[PDB]
Amino acid sequence: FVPTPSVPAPDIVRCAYMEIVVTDLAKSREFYVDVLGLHVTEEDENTIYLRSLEEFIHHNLVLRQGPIAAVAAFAYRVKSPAEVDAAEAYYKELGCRTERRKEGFTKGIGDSVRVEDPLGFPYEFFYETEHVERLTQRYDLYSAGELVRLDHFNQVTPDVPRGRAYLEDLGFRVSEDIKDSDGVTYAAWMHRKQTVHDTALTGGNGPRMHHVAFATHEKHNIIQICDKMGALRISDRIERGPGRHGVSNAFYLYILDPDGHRIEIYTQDYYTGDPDNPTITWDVHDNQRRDWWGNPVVPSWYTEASLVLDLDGNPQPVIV
Amino acid sequence: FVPTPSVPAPDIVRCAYMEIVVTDLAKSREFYVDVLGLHVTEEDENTIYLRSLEEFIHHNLVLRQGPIAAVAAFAYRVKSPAEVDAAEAYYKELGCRTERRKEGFTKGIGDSVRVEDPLGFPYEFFYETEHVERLTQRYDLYSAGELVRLDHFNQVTPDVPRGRAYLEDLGFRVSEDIKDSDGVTYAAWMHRKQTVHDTALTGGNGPRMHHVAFATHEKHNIIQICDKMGALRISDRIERGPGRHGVSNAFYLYILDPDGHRIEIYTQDYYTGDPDNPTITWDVHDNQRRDWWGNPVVPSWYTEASLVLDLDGNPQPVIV
Amino acid sequence: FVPTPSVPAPDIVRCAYMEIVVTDLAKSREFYVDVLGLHVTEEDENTIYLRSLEEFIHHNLVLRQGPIAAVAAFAYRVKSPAEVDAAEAYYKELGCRTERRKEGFTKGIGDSVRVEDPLGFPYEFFYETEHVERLTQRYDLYSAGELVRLDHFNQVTPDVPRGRAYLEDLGFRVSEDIKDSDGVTYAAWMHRKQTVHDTALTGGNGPRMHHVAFATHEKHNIIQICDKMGALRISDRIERGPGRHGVSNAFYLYILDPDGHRIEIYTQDYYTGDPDNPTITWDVHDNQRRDWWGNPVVPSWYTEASLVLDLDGNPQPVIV
Amino acid sequence: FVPTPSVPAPDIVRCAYMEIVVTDLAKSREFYVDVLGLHVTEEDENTIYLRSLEEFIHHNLVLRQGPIAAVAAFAYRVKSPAEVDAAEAYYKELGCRTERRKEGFTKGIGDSVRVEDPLGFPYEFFYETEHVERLTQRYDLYSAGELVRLDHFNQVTPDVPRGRAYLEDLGFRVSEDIKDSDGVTYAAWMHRKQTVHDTALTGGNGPRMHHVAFATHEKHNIIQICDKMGALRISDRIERGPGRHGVSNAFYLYILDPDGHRIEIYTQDYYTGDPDNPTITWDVHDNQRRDWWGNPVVPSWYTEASLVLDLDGNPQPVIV
Ligand SMILES: O=C(O)Cc1ccc(O)c(O)c1
Ligand SMILES: O=C(O)Cc1ccc(O)c(O)c1
Ligand SMILES: O=C(O)Cc1ccc(O)c(O)c1
Ligand SMILES: O=C(O)Cc1ccc(O)c(O)c1
Ligand SMILES: [Mn+2]
Ligand SMILES: [Mn+2]
Ligand SMILES: [Mn+2]
Ligand SMILES: [Mn+2]
Repeated sequence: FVPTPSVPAPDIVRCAYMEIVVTDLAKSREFYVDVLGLHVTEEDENTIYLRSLEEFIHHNLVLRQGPIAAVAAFAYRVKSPAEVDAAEAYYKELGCRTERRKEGFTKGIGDSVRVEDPLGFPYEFFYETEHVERLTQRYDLYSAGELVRLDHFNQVTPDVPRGRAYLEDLGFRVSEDIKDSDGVTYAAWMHRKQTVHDTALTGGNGPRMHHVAFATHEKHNIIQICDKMGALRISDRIERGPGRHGVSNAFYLYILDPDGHRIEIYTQDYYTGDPDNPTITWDVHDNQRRDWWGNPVVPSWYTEASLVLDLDGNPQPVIV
Repeated sequence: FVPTPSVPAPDIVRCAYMEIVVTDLAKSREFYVDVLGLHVTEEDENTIYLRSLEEFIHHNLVLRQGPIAAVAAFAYRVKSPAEVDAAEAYYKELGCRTERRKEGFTKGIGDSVRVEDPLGFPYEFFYETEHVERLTQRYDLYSAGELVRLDHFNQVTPDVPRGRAYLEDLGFRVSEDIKDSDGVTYAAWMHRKQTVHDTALTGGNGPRMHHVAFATHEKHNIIQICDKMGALRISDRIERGPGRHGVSNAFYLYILDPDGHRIEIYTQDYYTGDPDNPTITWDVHDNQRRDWWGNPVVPSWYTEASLVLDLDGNPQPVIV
Repeated sequence: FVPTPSVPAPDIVRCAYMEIVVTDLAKSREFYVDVLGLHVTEEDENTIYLRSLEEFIHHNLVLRQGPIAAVAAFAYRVKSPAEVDAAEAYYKELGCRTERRKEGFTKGIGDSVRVEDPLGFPYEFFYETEHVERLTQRYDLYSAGELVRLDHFNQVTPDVPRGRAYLEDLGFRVSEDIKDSDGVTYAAWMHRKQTVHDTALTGGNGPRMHHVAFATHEKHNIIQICDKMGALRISDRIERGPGRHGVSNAFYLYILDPDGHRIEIYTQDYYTGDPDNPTITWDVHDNQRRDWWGNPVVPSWYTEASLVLDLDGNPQPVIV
Repeated sequence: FVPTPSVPAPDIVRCAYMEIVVTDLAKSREFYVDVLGLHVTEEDENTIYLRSLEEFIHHNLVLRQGPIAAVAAFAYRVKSPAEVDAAEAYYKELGCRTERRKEGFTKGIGDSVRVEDPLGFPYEFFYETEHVERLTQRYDLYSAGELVRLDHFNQVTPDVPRGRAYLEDLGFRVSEDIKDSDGVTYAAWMHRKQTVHDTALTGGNGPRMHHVAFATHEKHNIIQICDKMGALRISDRIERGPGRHGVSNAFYLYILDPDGHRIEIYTQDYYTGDPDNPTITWDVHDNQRRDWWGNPVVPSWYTEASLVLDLDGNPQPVIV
C-alpha cells in the first residue's frame, strides 16, 4: 500500500477536465464539435478548448495536437486556493514528482500543481479558472444529442486494491465495488461529488485511461447520438451499448474518437451525498453487474485503453 | 344541406399541403425554417416550398408573399390521375366554381383542380407531384424539435352540421365529435387516412382557417419547441399548450407565425383504419373534451383564425 | 410461382391477431400479463384472450394450451362480410384446403375462413368481431412499458420470391426489400395498412413464424421492458436489441416467451399510405440494413422460429 | 436581521423529510400511494411513512391524522451525531424554543432536535435513521409516473431579506434570486446539497408551507401524472403547469392533495456544487423568471399555502 501522508489530503470538489493529445486536430475537431456538439470556448492552430452545455468553468476538455495519442492530464478542482498548496505538500510527502505553475498549464486555468501519482497517472489540482457563459438555457443551441456535463474518468491499473486505498486516503468514498468471496476488490467506483463517481478503477495493464464520460438529460439523447453516427456512416465507432449498467444504474453508450480514445455518454445515476451512503457490493460472478440486460461485453472494452503521459510529455510504460 | 351529387366522390387519400400568403417573406422564412426547422425543397424571391422530415412529395407548405395574410388553398392528394377528373365533375355538379390547370397551381404539382367549395373554402385535388429525397433517416439533420409529417387542417365554419354532411358525402368518416343532448354536432374530426383526422370543423365565423398541424415523434420534441421559443424571447407567440387533448388523445401545442396564422404541433393519436372504427362522442359540457388536464382555453383560440381566398386571390367575406 | 386466380383477392384491412399454442398456460400468462402488461379480454382454463391498449376488437392474441408449442393462425381482418366469401373463393381457386365456420374459430370472432396457404401457413380472414372497451385513455392502467397495438407478423419461408409474388397478387404492397445486384429478393416488408408492414418474409427453413410485433408510444417504453426483465432476472430472455432497424427505421427489441416464441416490441416507423409510396431497396451487403448502428445479429435470430399448424392441428413439416 | 450566533452552525447535508398533518388518513393514503405511487415504508392506524424510489433513509414523508391540516416539521439531515448537538446550541443562542428527543420524534429517526425557528417554522435536525431497502433498481415496481427522490421545500414568509440573511448564516448558499433595481431580494433559492435548492423563500403571509417537491427521472414521467389524474377525474387538483421554470430551469408540475397541501413534481435542474457557483439574479419585471414559456401564473399559487405548527402542535398565527 501507498503510505498515508501526515499532511491532510487536499479538499477535492469534483473531476473538472481532461487534456488529451490527438494526432490530427482537424479530424478530432470534426468528431468532438461537428458530431458530438461540444461547445468551443476558444481555440488556436494547436489546441481546442471544449465545454459541455451546463459548464461555467473554462473547459471540460482540451484537445492538443501531438505525435502520440495519449492523455496528458486528469484534472480535479479543489475547494479553495489553499488546497492547491495542500495538494503539492501531500504528493511531495509521498515522494512523487510534482510541478507547480502559478500561471497554469492550460489556458483559462490559474495556479495549479500537476503530479505523477503513485499509480503513474498525471493528476492536476487547481482552483482558479476563468468563468464563461453558462449555456444552460440556450435552447436555441440545444442539439438532439446534447452533452450537458462532464461526469467522470475511468482508469486502468494492475493493482486495484492498492489504488483503492490510495484514493480513499485522498478522501474519495466508494459508492459501489465488485469483490469476490475472498473480499478482494476487482473494480471500484469512487466519488467526491454527489453522484456515483468522479473516477473509477478497472483492473488491467496500466497506467491507462479507459474513458472519460459526459452526461445527457434523457435517454433519447443517447439514442440520437447512435442514430446520427449511423447516418454519418461511422457506426463502426460505436463500441458498446446502448445499455443499462448494473453498477451505477446509468443508461450508457461507449464510442471511440478518431485516435481510438474512448468516450462514454451516460445518464441517470443516483444521489450519494449522505455521510453513510450504503456501498453496493457486486459479486464477480453476477452476470448483471456490468450490463443489467445481460448483453455481451465486447473484448476490446477490456483490452484497449489510452496511454497516459509523464510530466515531460512522454508516455508512461504500461505494466502488463 | 348541400345536395349529394349523382357522380361519385373523388377518392381522397390524405391532406397534403397548404398554400399560405404571408406579408413579409423573410420574416416568415425565419420562423418556419430557422425556428421550426422545416426543410426547404426550393425557393425564389416570392415563394418558399417547405416539407417535413418524412415527406417524399414536393412540399407540405407553400409560403407566398402577398398584401393580405390569408390561406390560398387546402390541398388533398387523390388516388390516381382519374380522380382529378372525378373531383372536377363532382364540384361542377354542385354548381361550384372550378379551375383546372394541367400544369398545376404550385411548383412540383401536376394536373390539379381548385374549387371554391360549398362552405367557401379554396380546396385543391391533385395526384401528380415531383418526388424528392425522403429525409427519414437523415439523423445528421434531425433537430431536437423535429416536425416529421403534415397531419391535418382545421376549418372554422358557421354551420357545422351542414359542413359535416357535406364532407361525409365526400367520403370522410367521423372518428370523434362533440354533440349536445339534442344530437346536434358542435364540432367534428374527419378522416380519409388512418389517423384521427385530415380535417376538422369548428363552429364560428367563417370561412376561416383555424390551423394546420404537424406531428413530432415524441412528446419531448414538442417541449423543446417551447424551450427554444423562450430562449429566443418569442414565447408570446405560444398561444395554447402544451397539453393533452381529450378529443383525439394527442399531446399538443399551438403557436402563432408572424402574420398570426396558427400552427399546431401534435403527437400520438391512434389508429382509425378499420371499417367500423367506433365514433367517440363527447358531450358539450364535458370539461375534459378539449384539454384532458382541465387547463383553461385561451379566448383568442376561439375567436382568431385566418382569412381564406377565393379563386381570384381575394378574401372570402366572413359570415358572422 | 403460385398462379394468379381469376377471382378478385379479398380486400384486406390489416393483421388483427395471432393464435398461439403454449405448453403451460400459467407460465405463459405470467409472461404476457404480469411481465408485458397485455390486457385480458377474457379467459378460461384452457385459453386466454389478450389485447393491446388501443385495440377495440376482441383480441390481438389468443393463448391456447396444447402439447406442442406452435402458431395455429395468422388472422387478418377484411373490409366487409362479403370479403370473407371472396377469401374462400380465392383460395379454393388456388387449390388450397379451406375451412369456413359461420360461428368463428376463436371466441369473439364471427364468420371466418381459415386456409393452409400456398406457403404452408394457416391464414384466417374475418370481418365480424365483438367490440370491447377501447383503453386508449385509461391512463390509470397505463404501465411504464405499455404495448399499444399489434403491428405485424414476420414469416420464415424457403423461397422468398415465390412468397412475395403471391402476397402482391393478394394486394399487399412492398414498402422495403433487400435485393442482390442480380435483382433477387432476399426479404420483403409488405403492407395493406398505412405503416411499413402487416407481414414480412425472411428466407430460411419454413414455414415457420419468426415473430409477432407490438408497438409502444415512445422509445423509453421499450427500454423499461428491458429494465423490468433485468429486475425479474429474466434478462436471458432478451434475444436481440434494443436497437434501430435500417429497414423500417423502427426502434426495436426482440424477446422470447416461455416456449421460445419470439415477440418484437417496436416503435416509430413511417407513413406508406400514398399510392406511389417509394419502395426502398437495400443491398444484401449493406451492413446497416438490419441494425442501423452496425450491431452484430444473433445467430439464433436467423435459425430459431416457431412451428405452424395445419388445419387439423398438426405441425407443418419444415422444409430445410 | 436575526443576530449571527457565536457558535458554529450545524453542518447540514440536505432536506430529508416533511411531517404533514392530514384530516382523513384514508383519503390521503389514496392520493399519495394509489395515485402518486410513493412507497410505504410502514404504517399504522394514525400514521403513514412514505419514501421515494431511490431513498435509503426511513422516509421522506410522514402523514399523520389530525384535526387541522398543517405541516408539523421540515426535517434536515446533518453530517454526524455531533451536529445534532451543534444545532441545539445554535438555536438556544438565538433564543429559540428547542426540544430534543434522544429517541426521535417520528419512527425510524434517532436523536433529534426540533426548533421553532426565527421565522416561525418548525425545523428538525437529525443524523441517525434506520436504513431500508433502496428501490433504485426495482424496475418491477417502477410506475409510469415514478417519483424518485425528495428535492426541496418552499416556504412563505413576510420578510424575505431577513429570512435569507438568516439561512446564509446557517450555511445555505443562494444559487438564484429575484431582485429589483434597488437590490432588494423578493425571493431566493438556497442550497446545501449540489442541486439548485434544499429550500426556497417566497414573499407572502406566513409562516406557511408553500410546497414540498419530488423529482422524476424524465419529462414524460411528469406528463403521465397529469394524464392519470385526468383519467381519474381529478384534473381539478392540477393547479399549475406543466411548464418550464425560468429560475432553476426545471420542468415542473404543481398539484394539490386532499387537504389542499401543494406538491411539486420536478425534473432536471443543474449542478451547483462548486465553491464559486455563480448566483443567477433575475429582475422582478422579467416575465420569463417564473415560467420560461410566458404562461400566466394562477392567483391561488401566490395566495394559498399550508399552516405550520409550533412545538406544542398548535398552528402558528399567520402574519398578513
Ligand atoms: O458496465 C460496466 O462495465 C460497469 C460500469 C458502470 C458505470 C460506468 O460509468 C462504467 O464506465 C462501467
Ligand atoms: O383541444 C381541443 O380544442 C380539441 C382538439 C382535438 C384535436 C385537435 O387537433 C385540435 O386541433 C383540437
Ligand atoms: O433488423 C432487421 O433484422 C430487419 C427488420 C426490420 C423491421 C422489422 O420489423 C423486423 O422484424 C426486422
Ligand atoms: O416558476 C416559479 O414560480 C419559480 C420557481 C422555480 C423553481 C421552483 O422549485 C419553484 O418551486 C418555483
Ligand atoms: Mn464510466
Ligand atoms: Mn388540430
Ligand atoms: Mn418485425
Ligand atoms: Mn419548487
